[PDB]
Amino acid sequence: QLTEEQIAEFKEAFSLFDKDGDGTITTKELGTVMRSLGQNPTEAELQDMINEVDADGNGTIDFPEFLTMMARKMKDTDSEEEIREAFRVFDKDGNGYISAAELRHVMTNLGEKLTDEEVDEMIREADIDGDGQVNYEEFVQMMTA
Amino acid sequence: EDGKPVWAPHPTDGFQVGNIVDIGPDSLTIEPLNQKGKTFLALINQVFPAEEDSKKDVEDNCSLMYLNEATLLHNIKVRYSKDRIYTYVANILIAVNPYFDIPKIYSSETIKSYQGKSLGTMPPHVFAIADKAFRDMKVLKLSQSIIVSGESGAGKTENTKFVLRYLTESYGTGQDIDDRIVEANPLLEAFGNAKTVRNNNSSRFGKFVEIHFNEKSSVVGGFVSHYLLEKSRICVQGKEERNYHIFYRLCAGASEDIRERLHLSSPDNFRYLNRGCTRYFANKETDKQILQNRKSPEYLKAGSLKDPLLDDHGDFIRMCTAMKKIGLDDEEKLDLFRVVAGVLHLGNIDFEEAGSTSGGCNLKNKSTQALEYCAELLGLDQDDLRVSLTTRVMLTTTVIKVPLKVEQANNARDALAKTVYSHLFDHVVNRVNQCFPFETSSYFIGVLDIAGFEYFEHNSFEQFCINYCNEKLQQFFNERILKEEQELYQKEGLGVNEVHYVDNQDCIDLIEARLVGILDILDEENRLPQPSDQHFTSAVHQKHKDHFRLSIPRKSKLAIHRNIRDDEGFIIRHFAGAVCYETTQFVEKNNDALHMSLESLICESRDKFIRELFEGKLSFISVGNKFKTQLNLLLDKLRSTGASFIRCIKPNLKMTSHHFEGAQILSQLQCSGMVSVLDLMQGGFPSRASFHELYNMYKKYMPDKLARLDPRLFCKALFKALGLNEIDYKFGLTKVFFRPGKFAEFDQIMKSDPDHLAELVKRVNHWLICSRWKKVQWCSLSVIKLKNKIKYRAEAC
Repeated sequence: QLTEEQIAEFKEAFSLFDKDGDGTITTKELGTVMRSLGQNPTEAELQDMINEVDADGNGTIDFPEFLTMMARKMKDTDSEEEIREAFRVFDKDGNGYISAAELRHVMTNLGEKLTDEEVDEMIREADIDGDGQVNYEEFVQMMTA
Repeated sequence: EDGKPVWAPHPTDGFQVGNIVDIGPDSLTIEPLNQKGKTFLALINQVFPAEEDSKKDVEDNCSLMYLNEATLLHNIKVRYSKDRIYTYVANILIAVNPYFDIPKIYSSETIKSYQGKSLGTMPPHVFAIADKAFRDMKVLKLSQSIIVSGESGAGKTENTKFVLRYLTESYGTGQDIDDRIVEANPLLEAFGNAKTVRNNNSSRFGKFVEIHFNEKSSVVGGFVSHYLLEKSRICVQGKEERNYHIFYRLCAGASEDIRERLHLSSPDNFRYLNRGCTRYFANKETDKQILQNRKSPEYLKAGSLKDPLLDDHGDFIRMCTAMKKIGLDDEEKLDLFRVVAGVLHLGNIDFEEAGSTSGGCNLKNKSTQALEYCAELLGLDQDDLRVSLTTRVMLTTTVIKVPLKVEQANNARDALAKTVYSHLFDHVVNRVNQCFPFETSSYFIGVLDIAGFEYFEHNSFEQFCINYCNEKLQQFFNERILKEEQELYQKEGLGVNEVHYVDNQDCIDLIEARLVGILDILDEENRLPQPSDQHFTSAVHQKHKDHFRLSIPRKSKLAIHRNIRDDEGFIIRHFAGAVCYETTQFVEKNNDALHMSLESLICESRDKFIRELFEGKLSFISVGNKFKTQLNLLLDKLRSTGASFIRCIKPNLKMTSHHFEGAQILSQLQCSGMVSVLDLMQGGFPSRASFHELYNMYKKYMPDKLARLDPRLFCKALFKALGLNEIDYKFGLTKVFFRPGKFAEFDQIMKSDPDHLAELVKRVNHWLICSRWKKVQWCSLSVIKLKNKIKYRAEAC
């Protein structure tokens, strides 16, 4: 299961899944977020895990169903490998650092609207060591907090 | 606040706009906005706060900044000229009859548009309730009920037909049961529907048309059940009222080859018709078709009754067309007229006092030929019927005959008419249910339709049982509303909170409690050797001397009620206010005396159709208990099912299109229990707005940086910036919830100093960058955890 502080951070992330604001998502909505962030599932497989969690019979994923849709008992190092795989979606050139240009590409693909001055403002707060780029150590202190 | 508009009590419109220019301890000096210089006085409880933008309407009434009955009345005034007749108040649908057919709303393309769509996201319509009730049947694993109230002409017939249309189109694949109720509607317009002081065509029974669903989700059958009937109306009526409509439509529509077989005569002759109104409903064309011998002196003097739809001569034809369609032949149709005519020739039998010989009563000599023409309609012997209407048969084990008193024989003769017609209406309903037998039973979606809170200037015993039935339904109404709100707060993640509930159990205990209740004293008065109505009235204020739900008539502000003497009536406060009832004839209308000597004679009839109607201890039985016992068989059935409350509004007295009367609509908001439920919701969070609603309202007042954000983060940043109190303002899952008057307080914070607001947005700018980082970081970790779920699941395949 998930902790209360882990549910709170996924609750704000669910607004990027549910952009319409009705509190519930379909396969037209949960498909378009996966494909916008580089992952292409097949419709049959994402239907099968919807038919696990949805008890309503309607095929529409609300927030408590979305929580049990990504939950599973995993081992200790499996967890750390998921955080590292997330870092690698932000890093486009694969150098182990996230620049302003690389952070801007994830923002625009998720639909966040922001200026070039705001992108430089974001990187600057996340950076701790003063190089102006976010290494894995600085990425986890921003995530965690 | 000062300067802010409030609603003002205007007699012709209910409420209008207005301002407060002076004030006192109990009163407010109200100056109208449109009529300046008219400056009247109004009390603290008669004024209500109004919203800043009054030119806008809302589909959902929880989106109002001030939720009250004056802003609800203005919401259904604006929606009436936009032709939006359906209005969403939580789990309550408010439907207003327009008396005209609106385009495309009843369309089959519209029906399949609503199908399976989420709730609240589609415009309000009656098909959005029927689709919800199918989904909160199969998912819930429980049966459902649609509750339809309102007065006649409010669209309660038409709303029922749209429910049965949606179930045999959207989910039922075949089964043509929907219009078999509609096709045999004139049978229930004759047998069950009567005429009351404020309604020309009123249903006087609890119609429970149920639709059976199997486990495979198909319509397997329907069934029509009936509850309640006005036992008194059968034999004695009020001023200007009628009996049931089959006792006028058979008189008006009968031919002379039928009149010779039933021995029918004009209504003036018959005691169960001459007490009230004898006039027929008709139009100019059918007034020419009514025969001279069917006309009463009152008909000659005052003519036909005017109604745009009712025709007692022509609807008897459309009744006999419907008996041919449903399943009745002409011989069986004639046997449903022999029982009705036998009731008419029973009421003219009188009873004098016996000549000292053995005590008791005897029949009058003027009632001799009247008994001969009645006993062949009942299939009994005239010498055995005379004994049975005068004696109490018992045994000493020989079998003796002990005569009854004169008043007990008048009550026993009318008890036979309140037993034969009671089992005749139960035979009509059972015959109709045998014209469409259900295949099987499992789950069910039914429609309960009954008359609303109906009352007149002087109220009778018939209206006492209607308002007592609506008080018990008002208890279950508020019980279902509180349960919906408690599982809304949990669903939005707000959790449990304290809310105050209003009780009406003290009004129920007043009317029906054992030994001390009003119906319990009434049934005891029948047992006394000399019943009285002055002793009944004084006994009510004997046992209930205190309480607020009951006062003397002279305590009333109304002059008409102040003319009633202390022993002639009482005032009982109900959910719809203080209703006076007179006590004259109350005990007489309650008293029924069907005893062994007569109950075991009508069952023993030589006629076969009569024995089919009827399928020591207790003597006089318990008459005031049958009204409580039959109602408890429906209230616990309503507690065992889900509920879908559809309140029906009549907009004007004439019943004509495009007319709004706010002195008649507001009286139905306070007589529907709607205002009571809005009082309940002030205890909770009555005002709630989605994130997309608050984004469209307040983005223009915000800085361009904050405006760029998505609706949920826009509202989250705005709530954090302002620093709002946690017990007054609550951040939900799809909506922001507010305490009373705090959505209004919120709207004034946004309209206050732009520089101050800009500085508070500057102070939350670090948190907002950190929130916008964690939003895209935990969303990318969400896609990776759903990638790890697809692999984990496919590892066990």
